[PDB]
Amino acid sequence: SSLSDQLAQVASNNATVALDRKRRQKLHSASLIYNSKTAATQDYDFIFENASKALEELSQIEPKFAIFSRTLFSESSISLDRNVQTKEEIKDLDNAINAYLLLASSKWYLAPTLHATEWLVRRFQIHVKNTEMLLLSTLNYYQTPVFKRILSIIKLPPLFNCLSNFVRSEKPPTALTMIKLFNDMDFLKLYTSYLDQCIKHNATYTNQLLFTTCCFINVVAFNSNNDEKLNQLVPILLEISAKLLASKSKDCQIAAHTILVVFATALPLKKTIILAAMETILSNLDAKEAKHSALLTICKLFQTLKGQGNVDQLPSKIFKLFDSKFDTVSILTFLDKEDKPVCDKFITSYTRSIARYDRSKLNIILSLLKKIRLERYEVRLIITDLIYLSEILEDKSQLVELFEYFISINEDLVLKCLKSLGLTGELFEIR
Amino acid sequence: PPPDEEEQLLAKFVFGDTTDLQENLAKFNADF
Amino acid sequence: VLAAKAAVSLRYDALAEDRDDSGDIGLESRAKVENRLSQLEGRDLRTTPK
Repeated sequence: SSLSDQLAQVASNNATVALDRKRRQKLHSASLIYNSKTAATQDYDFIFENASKALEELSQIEPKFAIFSRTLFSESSISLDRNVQTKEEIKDLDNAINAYLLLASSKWYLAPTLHATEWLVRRFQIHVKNTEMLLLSTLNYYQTPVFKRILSIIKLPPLFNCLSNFVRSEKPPTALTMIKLFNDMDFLKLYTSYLDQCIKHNATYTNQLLFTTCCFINVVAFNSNNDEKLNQLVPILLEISAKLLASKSKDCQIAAHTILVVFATALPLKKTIILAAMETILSNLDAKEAKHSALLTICKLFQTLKGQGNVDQLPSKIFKLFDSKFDTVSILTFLDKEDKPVCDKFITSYTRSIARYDRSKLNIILSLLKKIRLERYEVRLIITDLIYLSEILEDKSQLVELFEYFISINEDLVLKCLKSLGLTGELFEIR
Repeated sequence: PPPDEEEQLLAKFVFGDTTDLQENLAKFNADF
Repeated sequence: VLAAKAAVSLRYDALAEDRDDSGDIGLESRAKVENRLSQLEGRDLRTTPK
């Protein structure tokens, strides 16, 4: 290397350790509300008293911020600077700071949060010392001028490099910069490391989470052509979707649902991956408000695919999980909706899974098959398995009404597959 | 002749003791 | 864009004998005008480096 770059690297090693007093009046004078002439003349104790003055109201809003009064907002936690500590102590400092950041990420519209984190900016240089968590916890607030102030103060990491033109700017950072920020690959590995961190800690609130799905979804919007870049984009999004569905949270569930919907509708995965998606979706479909979304997810999911075995029957674990988390009459209500969304490739696949494992509710299938105008090969492919359940399952009046409906609608289709399999008069010899 | 904790509690503020404060710094990981 | 949609809206108001008197076509216009505005502020004339 050069000497000058090898020495400007030591600026990055000691960007916060103020040695000359002008370095102090640079390093203390930037904070989240106060102008740098009044921010220059602030004693540490005076800022900590305002810190507790916002922190007590925050802890009274929810008690989880009370523990940072024990450690971070302690009255003993003023004089200690970071650079005086060992890195093993600095790691625990960063742990406290990070867990505080995703916590306060919800409460950030409050001026209590702005007055609380400004001291942490000023006591622990978290605009510089830990700026990846500062930005990742507070990324969704890109319209708010509190964040826009925060942009003029953060030493920008290479991972957040779209905003290199937006630090110390007037107008707020635009919506397209969020996509171009997220359109990088390793940025998405940071956003997994944020959201997965929020999942185990269960600090996942709705507005930021809607911003997550709107950014990830717009990423696959931007990668509609770059199918090889999309094929390295499946590992980052489907991991976030899977680890999202392990949440108790229902907004996180519909978030992972939107991820799977827009991902399958933008890029056709293999069928077995969609079966994995169905297992992870249905295996945590518990609360009510996610069911209406999650049904439409599989409605999209089975429509996103095409191949050999396009509408084949589901596995018995998958089908019994589906018929545990939904009833029959759930889908019997849903297909009679006036929205009536096109789950055409799902029904003709799921009725076969009824027709092999269960076989007990084919009056239900009659109700099902009168509801939806299906596809041409689909009805034929249902009728072949119903020929199979004519032959091997003992013939019953439910199947008689089934095939009488199938003579009422597309008798000749039945005649063609019967000329393919079996005979015509032998099907009259069925019942 | 030991100290109590309440004389230690004013010693902890008076002597500049951070070891208990570093304990609470190092205490918690994913507390919810 | 407004002066465009104003011509679509005013003539919906000044030249319709049957009329809901309810502001829909103007709101149908204003939704698209706001959408052009929201697409317009989405663009930035700066350089956005990767």
